[PDB]
Amino acid sequence: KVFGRCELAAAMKRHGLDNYRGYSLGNWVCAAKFESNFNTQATNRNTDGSTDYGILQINSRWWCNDGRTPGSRNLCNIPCSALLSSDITASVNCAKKIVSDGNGMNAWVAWRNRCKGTDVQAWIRGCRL
Ligand SMILES: [Cl-]
Ligand SMILES: [Cl-]
Ligand SMILES: [Cl-]
Ligand SMILES: [Cl-]
Ligand code: NA
Repeated sequence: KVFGRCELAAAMKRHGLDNYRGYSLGNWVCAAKFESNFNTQATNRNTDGSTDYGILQINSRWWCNDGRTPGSRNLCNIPCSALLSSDITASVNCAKKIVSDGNGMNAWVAWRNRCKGTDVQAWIRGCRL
């Protein structure tokens, strides 16, 4: 599913991301826009042989099992395919784990490079929340 911006904002809000670890909902919508272009189906292979999955481009090195990243972890206890569903529950739950892991939203390269320190409330402008 390719979410709309406010559609995704609503879904992320209902699933508990707004202010989660102190990151306002705009940070999450911004990260999703630049990670996946709001596309739950997005996959992107990494040099190390892991892959990033879903709206928030969660990596198989640590977080989900894809069956082809040897010596990786599955800290979210999910198949990576779970992160590709139109239903973002798995992605959000896994994102909560990631952002709790010491490194905050710096875990997402697109958030660090395109959202951190910017006016992220813009991403939830106009939405009925
Ligand atoms: Cl915000
Ligand atoms: Cl699995
Ligand atoms: Cl959803
Ligand atoms: Cl933090
Ligand atoms: Na893994």
